[PDB]
Amino acid sequence: ADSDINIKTGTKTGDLVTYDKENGMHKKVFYSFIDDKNHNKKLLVIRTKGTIAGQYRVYSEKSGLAWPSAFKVQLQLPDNEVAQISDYYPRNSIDTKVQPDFKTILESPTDKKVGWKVIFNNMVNQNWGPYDRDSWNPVYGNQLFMKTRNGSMKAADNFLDPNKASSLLSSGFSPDFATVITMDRKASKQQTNIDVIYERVRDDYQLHWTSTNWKGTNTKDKWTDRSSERYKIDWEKEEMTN
Amino acid sequence: ADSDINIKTGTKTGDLVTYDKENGMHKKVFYSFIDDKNHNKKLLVIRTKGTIAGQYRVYSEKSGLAWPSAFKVQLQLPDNEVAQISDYYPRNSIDTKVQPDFKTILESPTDKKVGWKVIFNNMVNQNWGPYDRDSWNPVYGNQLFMKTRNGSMKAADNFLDPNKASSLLSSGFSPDFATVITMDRKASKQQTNIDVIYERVRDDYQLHWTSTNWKGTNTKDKWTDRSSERYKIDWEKEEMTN
Amino acid sequence: ADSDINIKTGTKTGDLVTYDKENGMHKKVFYSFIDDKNHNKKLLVIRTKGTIAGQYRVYSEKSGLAWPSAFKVQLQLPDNEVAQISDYYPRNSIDTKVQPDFKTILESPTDKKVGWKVIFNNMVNQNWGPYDRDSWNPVYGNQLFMKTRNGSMKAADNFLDPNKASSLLSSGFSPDFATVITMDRKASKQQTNIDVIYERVRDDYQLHWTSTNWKGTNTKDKWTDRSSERYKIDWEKEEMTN
Amino acid sequence: ADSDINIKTGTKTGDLVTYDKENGMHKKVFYSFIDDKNHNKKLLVIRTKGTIAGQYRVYSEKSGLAWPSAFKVQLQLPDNEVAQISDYYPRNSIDTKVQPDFKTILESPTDKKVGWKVIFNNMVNQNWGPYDRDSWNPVYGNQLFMKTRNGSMKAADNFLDPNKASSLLSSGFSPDFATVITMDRKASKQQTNIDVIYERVRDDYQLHWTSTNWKGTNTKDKWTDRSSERYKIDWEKEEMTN
Amino acid sequence: ADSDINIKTGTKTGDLVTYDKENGMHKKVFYSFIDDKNHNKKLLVIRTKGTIAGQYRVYSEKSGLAWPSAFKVQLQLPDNEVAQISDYYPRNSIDTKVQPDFKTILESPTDKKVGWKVIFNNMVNQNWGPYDRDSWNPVYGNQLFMKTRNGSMKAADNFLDPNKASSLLSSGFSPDFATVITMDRKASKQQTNIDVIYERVRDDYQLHWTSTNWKGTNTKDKWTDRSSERYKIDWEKEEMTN
Amino acid sequence: ADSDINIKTGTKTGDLVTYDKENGMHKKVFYSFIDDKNHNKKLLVIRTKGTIAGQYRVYSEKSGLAWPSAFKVQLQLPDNEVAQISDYYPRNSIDTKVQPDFKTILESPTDKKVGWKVIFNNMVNQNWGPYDRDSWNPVYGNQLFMKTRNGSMKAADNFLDPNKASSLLSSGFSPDFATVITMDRKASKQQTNIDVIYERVRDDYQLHWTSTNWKGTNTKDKWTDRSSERYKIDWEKEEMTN
Amino acid sequence: ADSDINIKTGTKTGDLVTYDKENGMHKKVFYSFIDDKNHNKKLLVIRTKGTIAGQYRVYSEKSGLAWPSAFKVQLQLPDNEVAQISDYYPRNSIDTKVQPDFKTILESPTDKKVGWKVIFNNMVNQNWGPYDRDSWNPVYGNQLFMKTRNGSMKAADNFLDPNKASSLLSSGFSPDFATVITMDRKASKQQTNIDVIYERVRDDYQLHWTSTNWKGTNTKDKWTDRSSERYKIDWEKEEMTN
Repeated sequence: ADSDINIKTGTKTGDLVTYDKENGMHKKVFYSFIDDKNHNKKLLVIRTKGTIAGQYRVYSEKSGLAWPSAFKVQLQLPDNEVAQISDYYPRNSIDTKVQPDFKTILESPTDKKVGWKVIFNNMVNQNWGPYDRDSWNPVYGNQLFMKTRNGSMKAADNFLDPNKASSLLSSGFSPDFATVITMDRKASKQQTNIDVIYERVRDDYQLHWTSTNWKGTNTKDKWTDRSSERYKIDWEKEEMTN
Repeated sequence: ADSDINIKTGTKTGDLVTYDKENGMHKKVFYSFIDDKNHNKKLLVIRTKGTIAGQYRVYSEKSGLAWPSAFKVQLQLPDNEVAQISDYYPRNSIDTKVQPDFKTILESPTDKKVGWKVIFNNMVNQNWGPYDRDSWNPVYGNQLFMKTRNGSMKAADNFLDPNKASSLLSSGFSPDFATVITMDRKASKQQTNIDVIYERVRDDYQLHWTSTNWKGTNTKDKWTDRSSERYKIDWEKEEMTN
Repeated sequence: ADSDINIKTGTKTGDLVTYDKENGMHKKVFYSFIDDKNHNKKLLVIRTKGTIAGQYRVYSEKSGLAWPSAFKVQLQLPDNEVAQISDYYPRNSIDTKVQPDFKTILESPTDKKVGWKVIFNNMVNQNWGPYDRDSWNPVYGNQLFMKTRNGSMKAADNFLDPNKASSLLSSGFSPDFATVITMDRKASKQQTNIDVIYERVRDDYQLHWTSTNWKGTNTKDKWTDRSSERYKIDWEKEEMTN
Repeated sequence: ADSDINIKTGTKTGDLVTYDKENGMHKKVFYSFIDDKNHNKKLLVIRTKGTIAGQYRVYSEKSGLAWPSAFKVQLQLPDNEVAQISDYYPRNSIDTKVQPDFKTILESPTDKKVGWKVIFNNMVNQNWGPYDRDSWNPVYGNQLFMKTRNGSMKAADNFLDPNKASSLLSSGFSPDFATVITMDRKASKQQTNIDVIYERVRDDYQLHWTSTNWKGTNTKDKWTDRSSERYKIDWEKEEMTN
Repeated sequence: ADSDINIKTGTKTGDLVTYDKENGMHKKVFYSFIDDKNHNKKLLVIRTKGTIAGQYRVYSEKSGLAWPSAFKVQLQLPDNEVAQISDYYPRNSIDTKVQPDFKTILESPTDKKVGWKVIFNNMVNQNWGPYDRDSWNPVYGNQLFMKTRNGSMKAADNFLDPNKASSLLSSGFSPDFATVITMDRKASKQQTNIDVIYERVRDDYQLHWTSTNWKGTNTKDKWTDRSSERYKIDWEKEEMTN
Repeated sequence: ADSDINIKTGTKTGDLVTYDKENGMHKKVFYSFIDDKNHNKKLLVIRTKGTIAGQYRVYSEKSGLAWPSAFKVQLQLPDNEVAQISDYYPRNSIDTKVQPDFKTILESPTDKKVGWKVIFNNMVNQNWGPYDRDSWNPVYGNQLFMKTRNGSMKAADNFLDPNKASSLLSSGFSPDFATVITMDRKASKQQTNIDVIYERVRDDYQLHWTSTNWKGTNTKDKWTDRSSERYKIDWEKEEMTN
Repeated sequence: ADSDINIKTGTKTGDLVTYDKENGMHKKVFYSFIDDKNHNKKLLVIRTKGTIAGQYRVYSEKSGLAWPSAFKVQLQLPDNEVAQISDYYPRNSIDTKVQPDFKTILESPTDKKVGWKVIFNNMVNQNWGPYDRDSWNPVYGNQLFMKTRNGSMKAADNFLDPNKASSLLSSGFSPDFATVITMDRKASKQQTNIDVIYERVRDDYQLHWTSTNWKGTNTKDKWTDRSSERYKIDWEKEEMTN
């Protein structure tokens, strides 16, 4: 810190939004242009705010339930242009020594690519061992959504209550993430292009009655809504658009 | 966070009231603006403050118990208007790892409807287990309001006192929630419209005696005092008026 | 919250006193007017402060023991006037997971009625057991005020000292509560009445010695020294009178 | 609170001193005013900071052992005067769930009389449990001041070291409390009087020897070296005068 | 603590980026100055955010597994220049008594070089023993990467899930460390140089089946992506441009 | 807590040192003055920081070990003067029940005398029990300064490590304590005098080889190295000097 | 704090560096002169910053292992000069009852000698037991760098890896301490010298071999490569030249 190293104190906005219907995945960005001209480059923080609904839906009617395996959100840009990607508040941090049920990873961010993976880490239901996005339990398969042990009603009805499950699976997950874009200032022309994906890595989960002690089977990333969204970031005017 | 990105740091109010005599629900909102020449557009903030009384009463002479299963508030709007919905604090925070008695949810918010279900999760009754909203037991059924085990007086007098139960069941739960909606600044037209379907998802607790041990039963959604009170937002005047 | 919403801005005073000799009812209403032109209303913060004396005493000698069952403050208001009860702290907060002795509840309120009940939710006597008011331990009835199990003097001189008991019951409880009232500013007539009833639920306790191993009973709600009061709110004069 | 009610804000000194020889206790007060056009009335603060030397002394040579049972500070005023006691900190607060060894209560304060008794709730001697002023060990009586169990010298020397005992007993307790008194400013007459009490309610613990296994005996509140000191505060001149 | 020393408290930016396609590690620095007539000289802060992808990737197809072991970002300057390294953070600090997975260290810093090592103190796999970077389980070898202690598919498929491992093994680790230098002001000559050797000392892990239980083998420092980068800090013009 | 009482808030320096060569006594005082147009009298602060050598040393070799039984500090003034002693930050605060090695005390401060007792409440030797200023371990005497169970060399060398023992013991202790003097401003006379004592109440601890294990004996308070310094304070010119 | 004494908190710069080759000690100082005429004298505070390398180096091939036994950095001035030593942030604080590995005590100080010894009070090797600077075991001797309880490779190769040992041993320790000096203002002559004697108390750890369990030995303070330094503190010009 500044005091820790004897440093004394060295050290215009807008709120875009959109939404996808067939997929069902909300979107938003909040940008800032504090206009201190004394800084080298224009700084822009892309708050990935939105709502990727849980889509915790029983599509198959045996009965299959589609659930969110990954709210992967990532910013990618073409090669020809001149800008670069610099920073991101959500960072893979040294896991010191709790096991949170969703692990906010950041894909290995190669220059011009920063991608978070809001993964479904080990989650506890009905007071037993937990299970993650790739939860595959030799007895209950993906043991995400078994309402009880000894159910008696219809299989399609006999799904873990969306209320009892982790609140992200039922409603969805709102990303609280940020990353930034930078380059030298004095270049003649400034513009980039982005490719957002809000990949709700959909995960088909066929729940079926096999015999006596219930059993689960799951298929990883069986579907997906790589709802590839493109934003149009207008850096000169200090506005962000699509 | 803000320091983690090494940024220097840089990125009119009123009130309302109304009550329902039949259903007994108090409703309020509060707003605030800034005249920020740097910010893009106008922002209005909706606080859901109010009092959805539990009406924890023995209406029917087991007892039928009109208790609030899940107060729910939804700020829903017609499609035709040009508005859009942005932020919904509180969000479903990553279930991080505590079992709160009312686990608030942000039901899967489409771009147009965002609605919490501040549901009734576990409640400890007379030094025993969780007993969530849909708490339902083979023998004792739901277990919200079991005054005691070995009662001896009239059953109508044998219902858990509101004082000992969760303080929300007795006297309701004041919603402490908020959200905001957005739109471009340079649009000619302004008008919007709200729904605010205040809900009190009533539910029943029937303690029926077997002659060997008490039981319970739950008639979920036996009523719903969903006193839908659509609100009116007066945006240009920088006022909110019902 | 406000940062989670990304906004940086959060979205004339006095005092009074009065006493009652018969029942010792002190009242204090330190108040505030914000002289804010950005606000379209007036606030009257009601510091619910006073001396609701414990009156822990052996009123009659066996010897009956009067003590505070439930301190309450009900800021009741006449209906004809146009005022309305907007907000209030404390609130019935979501139970989370501690069992405090005095459970500050907010009785089922309405536009006109807001009632706290500062109920007695337990105490430990001689380092054994959480004994509350609604606690009826037929072996000891309400276990509030027994100094020791094996007394040997006159019964009247064997009741729990005002010191060892929970300091609230005997020395008295001081309320720390508030509730706000609001109404539109453009009202033609500026005046509304009020009726705040300070009410302590004194509880009879005919503590008597039963000759085998001490056994008590607790007759609830014998005496209730309900004390009213009025404050005239002169909004036109920007003051509150009486 | 204030923010919880959705509001931002809205709401000349002296250092007296005095002491007494025979009783041996130190005394002092502090105050402060304000000048607000917005506020109505006038406020004042009285802090009872001082030093009441516990007199942990072997008064008689068994050897009679004087010690401070009940430190107290109590402010009382004549009736005919027009003033009233408004506020006071600390307050008898709600027990939650620790047993502090020197408890502080606020005896039932009439509008005129307010008093604390900073009670000796316990102390641990050689790590064998808690014992208050009204401690009565059936074998060690009030077992505040036994140095050990197996002494061998003159009994006048086998008394607890002030060092090991609670730091208040050895050298007294300094009150850190305060009260408040208020009145309307537009009064023709502006005078009152006070009666402080620094009643170091001592307690004879004449500690003898019973010749089988040391046995302790106490006589509660034998004397009181209650200075009963009477103060007079120079209210009118915006000062306090000795 | 300035208060502990008894004294009342008392006492231009930019950014860059560059990427390597073969090795693939992002780089970054951020600086600050004050025009302080109280400080004798200027200061720099060299933040080393960057990003070093882990390359937790199967190199040999048994099947080899390249992965990052220690991100030893170090900074060093030519001897001839008048520069000398003054301060740095983090500092090797006293370890009280937690074993954080990555034990960041500052290599023995001579006055010319200050080099941090981001080693893996220990990582936890499938809820059993911890496993350091230079961990060597004589049977399970290094233990950073084992999808299961009992697998059945192709060996290349049976390597630890990158998501399950520490979020720094799979997606790499971006250091948050910094250091500074401080040169006299009166000097006639004002330039220096730097060499920053970003490091990814990629270590191998091999699970070679022994026919009785899985057995692991590792080759310390089998490679290194010593990007061996070389920066050119433009000290003179109150920038860091290159 | 003035905020707890509903009010907003509870609304020339130097230094000296002089050394005692024989006793190794380092002594300091710090002061602060303010010209407040609101306070009634004058203010000053006396902070006895100083520093007291340990004197862990074999002055004579059982073997004598003159360790600091009691760092003590006590300002004292002549009787005739008009001054009085009022305030002091360190206090015999309620031991809110946890056994510090040095429990600092404030000896019963008369109006004239305020005296602290920085005493040895305990410390641990080779991972065993606590032992205080009067640690009278009938086995090891003062169990403070005893090396080990079975030292075999010349026991003039077998003495507890001055490093392992509590750091206050060998390397000395520095008081961090303060007190204050108060008087009216209207008096014609402006004088005061002091009588400091820094009695590092020395001790003697001497192990004793009785038969097989070790036995100890300590001649408490054998030397009181009373560095009885007679400080002088020049109040009128707002300076302390002597 | 100041509030407890009832007070409203009424209480040119530069930097250096240098280094040595053979022993490898990096030394410097940060200082601040407050430009306030208010303080009686000139304020100068010395921070002992720098890195005294570990020299955790196997010089001889057991293995003679010279390690930092204590970074006993001192500070002393010529007697003839007139200045005095007063204050220092890191004290031998009351060890206020956890035992850390390094304890940075402050030697018994004087008006001329004030020196810490950052000793190796403890450390944990491979999770079997504690081991200190005086770590000696009749078998394992010291246990700073016993890599294992058994190794099959060459002893010069068999010695704890620097990474696993406490980060201070391998790389080195950087003092973060400070110290103060004092002298009156009115003095005619205005200069003084200083003798900063940095230090690295080297110490040897050797692992002897008994052929059943390895043995260890330690040679105390074989080297004390006590580098020296005599800062030329130019107080008047407000610079610590060198």
